[PDB]
Amino acid sequence: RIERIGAHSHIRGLGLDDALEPRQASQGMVGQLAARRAAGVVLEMIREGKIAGRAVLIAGQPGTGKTAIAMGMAQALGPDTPFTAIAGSEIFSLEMSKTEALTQAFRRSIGVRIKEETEIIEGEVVEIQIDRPSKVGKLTLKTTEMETIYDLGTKMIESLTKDKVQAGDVITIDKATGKISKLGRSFTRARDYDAMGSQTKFVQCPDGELQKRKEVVHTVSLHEIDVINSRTQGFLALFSGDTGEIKSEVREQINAKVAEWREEGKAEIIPGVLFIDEVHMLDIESFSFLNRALESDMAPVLIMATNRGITRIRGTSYQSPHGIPIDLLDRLLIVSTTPYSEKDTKQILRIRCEEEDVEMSEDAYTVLTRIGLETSLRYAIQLITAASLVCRKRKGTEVQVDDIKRVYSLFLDESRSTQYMKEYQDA
Amino acid sequence: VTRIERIGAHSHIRGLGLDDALEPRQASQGMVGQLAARRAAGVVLEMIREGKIAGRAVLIAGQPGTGKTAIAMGMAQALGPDTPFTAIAGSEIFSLEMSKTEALTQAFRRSIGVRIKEETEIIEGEVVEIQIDKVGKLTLKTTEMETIYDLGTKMIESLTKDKVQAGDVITIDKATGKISKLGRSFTRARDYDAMGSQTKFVQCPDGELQKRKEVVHTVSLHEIDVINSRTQGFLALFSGDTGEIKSEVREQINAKVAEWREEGKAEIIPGVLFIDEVHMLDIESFSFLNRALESDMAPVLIMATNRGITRIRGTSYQSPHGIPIDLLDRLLIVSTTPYSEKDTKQILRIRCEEEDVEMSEDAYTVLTRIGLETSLRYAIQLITAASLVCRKRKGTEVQVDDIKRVYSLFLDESRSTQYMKEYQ
Amino acid sequence: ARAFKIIREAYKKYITAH
Amino acid sequence: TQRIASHSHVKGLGLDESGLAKQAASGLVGQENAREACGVIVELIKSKKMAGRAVLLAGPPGTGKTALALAIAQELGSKVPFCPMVGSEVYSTEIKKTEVLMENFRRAIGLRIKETKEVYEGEVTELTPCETENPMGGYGKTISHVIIGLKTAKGTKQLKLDPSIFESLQKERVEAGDVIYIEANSGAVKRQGRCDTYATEFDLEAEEYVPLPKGDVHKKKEIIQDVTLHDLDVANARPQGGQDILSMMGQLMKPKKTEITDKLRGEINKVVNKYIDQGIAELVPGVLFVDEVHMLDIECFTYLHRALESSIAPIVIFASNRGNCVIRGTEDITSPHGIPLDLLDRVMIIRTMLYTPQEMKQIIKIRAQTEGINISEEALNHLGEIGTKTTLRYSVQLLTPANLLAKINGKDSIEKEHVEEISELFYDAKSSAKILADQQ
Amino acid sequence: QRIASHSHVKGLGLDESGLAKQAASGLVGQENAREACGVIVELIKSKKMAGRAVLLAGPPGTGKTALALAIAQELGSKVPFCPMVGSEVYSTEIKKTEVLMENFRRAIGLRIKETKEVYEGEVTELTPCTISHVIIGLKTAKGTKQLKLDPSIFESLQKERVEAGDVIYIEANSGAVKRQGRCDTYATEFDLEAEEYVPLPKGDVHKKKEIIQDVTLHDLDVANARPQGGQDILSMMGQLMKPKKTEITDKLRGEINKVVNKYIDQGIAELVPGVLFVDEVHMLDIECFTYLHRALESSIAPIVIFASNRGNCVIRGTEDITSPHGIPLDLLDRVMIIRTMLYTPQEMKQIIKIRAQTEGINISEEALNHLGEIGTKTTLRYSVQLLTPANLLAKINGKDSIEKEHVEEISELFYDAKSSAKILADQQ
Amino acid sequence: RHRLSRRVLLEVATAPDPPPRPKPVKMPFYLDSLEEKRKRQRSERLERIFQLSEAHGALAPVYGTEVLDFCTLPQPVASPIGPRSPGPSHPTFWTYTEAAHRAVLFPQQRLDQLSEIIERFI
Ligand SMILES: Nc1ncnc2c1ncn2[C@@H]1O[C@H](COP(=O)(O)OP(=O)(O)O)[C@@H](O)[C@H]1O
Ligand SMILES: Nc1ncnc2c1ncn2[C@@H]1O[C@H](COP(=O)(O)OP(=O)(O)O)[C@@H](O)[C@H]1O
Ligand SMILES: Nc1ncnc2c1ncn2[C@@H]1O[C@H](COP(=O)(O)OP(=O)(O)O)[C@@H](O)[C@H]1O
Ligand SMILES: Nc1ncnc2c1ncn2[C@@H]1O[C@H](COP(=O)(O)OP(=O)(O)O)[C@@H](O)[C@H]1O
Repeated sequence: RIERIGAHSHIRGLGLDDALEPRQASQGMVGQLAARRAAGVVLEMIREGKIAGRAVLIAGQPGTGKTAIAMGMAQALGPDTPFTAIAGSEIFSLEMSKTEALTQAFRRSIGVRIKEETEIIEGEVVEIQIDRPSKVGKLTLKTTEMETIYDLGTKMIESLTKDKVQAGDVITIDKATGKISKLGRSFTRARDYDAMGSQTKFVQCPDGELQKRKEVVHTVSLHEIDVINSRTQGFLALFSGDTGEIKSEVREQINAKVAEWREEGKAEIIPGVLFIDEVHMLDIESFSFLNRALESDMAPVLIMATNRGITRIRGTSYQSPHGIPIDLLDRLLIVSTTPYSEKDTKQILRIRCEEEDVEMSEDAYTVLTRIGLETSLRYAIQLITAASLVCRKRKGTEVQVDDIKRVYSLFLDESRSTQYMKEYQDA
Repeated sequence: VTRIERIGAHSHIRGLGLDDALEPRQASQGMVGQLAARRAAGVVLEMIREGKIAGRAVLIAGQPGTGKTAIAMGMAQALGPDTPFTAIAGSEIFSLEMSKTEALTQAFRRSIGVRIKEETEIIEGEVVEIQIDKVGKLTLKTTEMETIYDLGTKMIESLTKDKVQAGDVITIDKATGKISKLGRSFTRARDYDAMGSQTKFVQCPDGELQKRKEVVHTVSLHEIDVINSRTQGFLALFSGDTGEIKSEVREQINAKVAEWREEGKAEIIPGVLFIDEVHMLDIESFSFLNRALESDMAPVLIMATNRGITRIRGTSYQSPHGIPIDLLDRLLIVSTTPYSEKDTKQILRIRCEEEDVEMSEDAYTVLTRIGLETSLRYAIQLITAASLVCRKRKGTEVQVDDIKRVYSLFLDESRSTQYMKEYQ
Repeated sequence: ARAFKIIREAYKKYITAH
Repeated sequence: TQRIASHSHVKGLGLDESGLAKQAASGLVGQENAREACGVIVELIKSKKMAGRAVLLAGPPGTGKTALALAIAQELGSKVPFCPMVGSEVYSTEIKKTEVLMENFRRAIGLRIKETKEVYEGEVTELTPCETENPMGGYGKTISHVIIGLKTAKGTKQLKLDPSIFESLQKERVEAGDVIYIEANSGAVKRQGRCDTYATEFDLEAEEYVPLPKGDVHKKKEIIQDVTLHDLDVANARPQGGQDILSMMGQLMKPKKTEITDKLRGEINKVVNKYIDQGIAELVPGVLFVDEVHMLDIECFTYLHRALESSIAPIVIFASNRGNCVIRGTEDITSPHGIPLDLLDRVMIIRTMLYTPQEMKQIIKIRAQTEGINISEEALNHLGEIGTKTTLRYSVQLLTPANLLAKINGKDSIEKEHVEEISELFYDAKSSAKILADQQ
Repeated sequence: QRIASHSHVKGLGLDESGLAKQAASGLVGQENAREACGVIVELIKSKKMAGRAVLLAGPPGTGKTALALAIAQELGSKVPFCPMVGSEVYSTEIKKTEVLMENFRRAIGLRIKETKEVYEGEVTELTPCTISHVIIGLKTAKGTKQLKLDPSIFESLQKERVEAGDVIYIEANSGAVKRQGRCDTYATEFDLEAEEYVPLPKGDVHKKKEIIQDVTLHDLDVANARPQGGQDILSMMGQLMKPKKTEITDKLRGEINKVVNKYIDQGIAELVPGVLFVDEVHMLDIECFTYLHRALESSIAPIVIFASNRGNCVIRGTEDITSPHGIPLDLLDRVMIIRTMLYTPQEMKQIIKIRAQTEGINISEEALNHLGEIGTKTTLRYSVQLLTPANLLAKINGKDSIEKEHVEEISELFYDAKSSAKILADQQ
Repeated sequence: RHRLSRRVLLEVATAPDPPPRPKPVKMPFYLDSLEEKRKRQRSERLERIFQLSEAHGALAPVYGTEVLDFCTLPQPVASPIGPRSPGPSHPTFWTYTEAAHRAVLFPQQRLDQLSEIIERFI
């Protein structure tokens, strides 16, 4: 519940129609029609997942919505489709190489959902008998439609004693493994009613047939598979820090077994997206590897946001556009984002202030758009909450122009601090 | 007879030659000259021994061979051995298991002492009999009295896992922290020919079986290593801790030490962290110190650098003493003026008094002149060199001729560089 | 402590008599 | 013990009820434009609404960045967590650079959690079964309840428990006349040995006989935990105990952080929400003070404005000391304040002014008051004068040695001659720089 | 016995008065340098001065390492000598500072007289008397003896599975029972059985003999670095390695010094200062120098010998600071510098003749003359190399000696450094 | 204090004393050379045991045992869950909530959580 809003929490998805036609200010996305349409096309390509190994780059001026479009795509994609967001600087790890980090990032966005049809029982416990001396017992389960009696076995009795369930509890019995998962308690209480105990809570009993065939599903990423399969350290894929996967003995075997599972129909595929923000940080070797890492059926599509222009590639002295070599840049097609106009910045500020639940006067909007057009958009967005605090401190209702103008003099955006940096502090 | 520590470089510095009013003496306690510098050293030593404020850094700078390290070792000797004095070189923090910052935190915490005091009721006495049926009884004995003790499962398990035997002088306390302290003597020659490594015969204890023992020990604030892992404290005997978990270290050690200070079971005694040749630190460690000195509990710093306007490691910038200005702001610089014709001869005479190298007046004058021409430290080596050359000469007092004989054997840096005209 | 010695002296006599 | 520090005098921002900074209050003086600017972000933090906000304290060295930066922790109070860190702590040998940033980001987000549990204590006097009239066929009576009498310093009361509690007691192997521990909410029963008050003689066995528990037999007191997201993260990351041999690896150092984000989107970060919405825990978003930010590498700066865009992140109070300086890790880049332009575009900069002689004099007076020095009016004036020449640091640092010289010279207050004598024994950066430039 | 490059150097060769001869010890010329070496060798034997350093400066091939090896030889074996190359300091497992620290604690030797005793012989019977004691009968060719054997080591006795018939050791100090195997007379009890059947000891079962062997201080530090035992999982110490792990100054070496001083005061131990030697000091990093020029100022650092094999060059680690001998001026002071100069044709010929008569090759006069003349064109270290293959070819040709037709013909098969440089000027 | 000086050991070599029995109820063949050899070897034996006993207790610990037990806080230093709580009498019990304890999963609890994918993906 309590997860405070962020700078990108306002976008709930690309504001597109059924024909990939971007609307002006729908679903949080304001303006930027061309880039939004391109992102919608690539997303429609994502939800299809019949080709893997493509890439699309979003370039433009700083503060034009690259990461915003990325988050919008992530949100419109929804769950049930792995989406991995990583900064270019995250792969520079000390416990693994750069290529290993890139392989892990790629395989972390490839999901394998194994459909398992396991028959179980689900009913309210009415009575339980267990004769301790092997030990033998019985069980009675009730549902709204029917009841029955069970002659528990030794291992079922052991499991129920480990769970130590009692009458009235609503539980599910896995016929295969015997695992008892209790959802809660039915309308029953008072074990003794004279001993101490916590407050009682009740829930309705299950409906329909007592025993029913339901469908469980286990969705894990290819990275998690290679991980838990890397070595015999028990309960891996969390392990707090460590991945040292081997190329052939594990990775190729995981790929082959996933292909075999897809063949018979256990878990076919669910490709994902790897949004690599600030990809200019990657080293020349990272691009060298990415060249051939995209040439694989298990290579999900990646999205890169670039802010640099004609600048040397990190790790060398080769000038290239987007700070990316023309080798990797040959595959990915680029999308251009147009700088927001006056009415675009104004509506962006309006939506971002309506997201923070702050009311600003009509002149407040005008002055803030003035500031965010003479200055960067991010500063005008940051001035929405700062101005919304002085107003409350003076027991105000909606942000006025005076509050914004005061909080503008209280802070400096990018230029009023460098222009005043005329004291020779340190260098 | 020969100890592990013979005479070294700074061996004649046996203290700080200052009066009760911190007035520097011309020559006292082995130190010479450096009146203002030694007075500043005593002023900082006063606040060291006081231990109220934290984050005091005193920088001593001057020409090479003016007594910066000399004043540092003098302060170290004037300061009692009770307060910690961590002297490290500027290159000791460049560790591979530790970063350039964690090693510095460990060095800081190593200079904060903690005088712990503990009291525990100890039951000690010679075991006479041990019966076991589970329940049993224990017959402890002393030279003064004897008594039976009824045991239980928890005690029987400890008496079995630790193979106590009739006669073992056991030591027990509340919570049964038993120790196989020593063995009886009446069981004469339990080992006729071969004895265990941990076994040793000791006389019967005296007094009553129940005796209150008081133990006091001065552990440094770096004892976090004792609980940084599940080891039994022996991580402090090797590399061990590398991470310095901030949460654990601060929010447990500082709080519990503050609690001990209230219960009276411990008391902090801040020390000193002398970083010799600190100009080898990078801008990272300097910017770290900038904040570290702003902490609640932090020892005082003493630095000895001879760098003028030189480059700061890890950057292309140049600043005084080769360290950033933002750090100089948080320092307290002290001078070390070069020595004159008189102070050089005086310290040379003092150094000769160390190894009992009885020299002549003409030899003293010639050596002082040589040292003023080439270097001070060089003249300190010629003392022992000429002493050894005259010893084989069947003499008893170094002469001017013996000094000149050595002056040609061991050429100085200046003359050595002058002789490099061949260029191989 | 001193009571222990008196108690041992007392024990000696009983055993000596019986 | 106090152990007076360098910033033990700042008690708060010293702002009035209207949000205007007083000329001198709560130890701070001057910097009204800055103490009012960094005061709005205090309310921003107290709102628990925004995530990833940043404010940059950019000024010359010694102007007071750290002074009014940690003072926010005083205004905010100790209840909300405050994680300070210098820019040099990111470089590590066992954890990547960009990861220490994340680890510190989650250490600043606190999560206070409350739980209520009943408790039982006291010597058990008797445990007799309550009879059930042949529930099954004619085999034998049945235990429907168990009457247990617990003795305490307050009184002795008989209580009934369930038959499962009777089975637990029987398998626990306890006897009568000893102290036990029951928790009805969970049902587990713990034992505290026997009663030291009457049960044990002078015997030696350290069975840990607990004295007759003092207080009511039944007691409830809400336990209030204060755990951060980083603490629970490390806990789920470096488990503890003496089982599951994987956990038995207590011989290795195991400093191995870099918590994979799988464990973030999964565990605690999720159960935190499941406890907050359930009404068990209250999130306490804290502050992340990162001074000397100019020390961060280009990779660190790039990751900074990717973690600052996450919905789960605390405020950040940077403190940049360098002017137009080259970014560490790159070449021929002259970004202002030693911070990349891209990141400066995301931070709100608060410019601190340069102290005038009177303000530095007030600061010296306050620091002397804190250290406990009885500086006189002439010594104070001379300190201010000689501090107008150099920086404020050297000026205000000449209070401890001057006081020592005073005490040594039979005095109780720093005089005009004491600071003059100390001013000659020690000098500032500029003097040493000139002396070095004059020499070789 | 594997004739080495410095095997002919057996001493500095000074007279009773301290003057340098053209001694047969293996050194010729270098009168002033050898005199300085002999003057400093007395410092080592004095056992009173610590924290010193001597820099052997001179062009390459002038024999500074030869002077250091002569200093090491003249001392003997009682005092340790630890030759170390400057490049060896750069260890990728542990920081260089601690490497140098440990290196400084290795030269210092320590002699101690332990009058231990052990008992050896065929164990004839074990009678364990809650064990009060266990009597063990050991049989030898000179008789049998019964020993009450400290039941605390009955654990080890059982750990070795020893019983009547086996031949075993046992140390009186700690109980180091060691099973040598079954007795000789019990062999063939089973015509096929995996056993050792060690011969029966011939000496006196009671073996009390003194061991005056010496150990190094760094060895003690290492022995006290990591713990011992497999209490629960501490068995992990017999596994993954322990490469020169860092000790700590505050709690290990201080206690070591304290206990060593205590023992020395009791008259048991005996300290013997060693001599450290660093080859090609110019290879060390500037931080290594910054640590060294302050660590050698302590009161326990042993006398060190520095050898720089080059002149004025940039110090490693700065790339922009030049200093003579590749050593910073700050550290170049406090170090007695001994110059090493070039040789003359006569001295080169004498060195070559010494190497020849040491290797075992007899050479004619006309051959040795040109072989030494080549030492003038080429470096002194080239005729020494050419000498051997000349004798090899001669022996191949039947001629047991070296004539002028061999040394002048083998110089054609191999090229010297200058000739290779001249030919290799084409970059290939 | 009780170093068991040498002469005390020589004196202890005297014949032993008889054991108590508490039950009170109230308020020509001879070889001089062999005897000499046995006496000499017994003296050597006593000297040896004295030497070995004095040589095993001359070293004092660097910290000992009470120092570490004092500095050794409960096994969990800063872990969000509390250590073994012997009872309610000590503050440490009323400091850690069980809800916070459920927030940290031990490795076997991770096994219980992952059993399904452990079975169907390894
Ligand atoms: N299409 C859009 N709709 C609404 N707001 C936007 C849009 N694009 C950018 N923004 C605003 O701009 C701010 C920062 O944009 P950002 O994603 O950093 O752009 P860039 O990726 O080009 O730097 C966000 O706070 C967001 O509110
Ligand atoms: N005041 C003094 N009294 C005695 N000896 C001194 C004095 N000043 C310097 N020395 C000697 O001169 C040497 C200078 O060494 P060091 O302190 O390393 O130089 P610096 O500190 O200037 O770099 C020391 O070994 C010391 O014995
Ligand atoms: N507003 C203020 N009120 C009182 N003292 C101050 C103030 N600002 C700075 N100081 C003093 O100046 C000293 C150094 O300031 P500091 O904040 O460390 O510099 P910076 O933050 O610029 O690195 C502090 O020890 C503090 O006592
Ligand atoms: N005085 C000498 N007497 C005999 N042989 C010498 C003498 N000086 C040098 N040599 C020979 O010349 C060689 C020089 O090798 P080395 O000592 O490694 O060169 P440097 O020490 O100059 O770097 C040695 O192998 C040695 O046999």
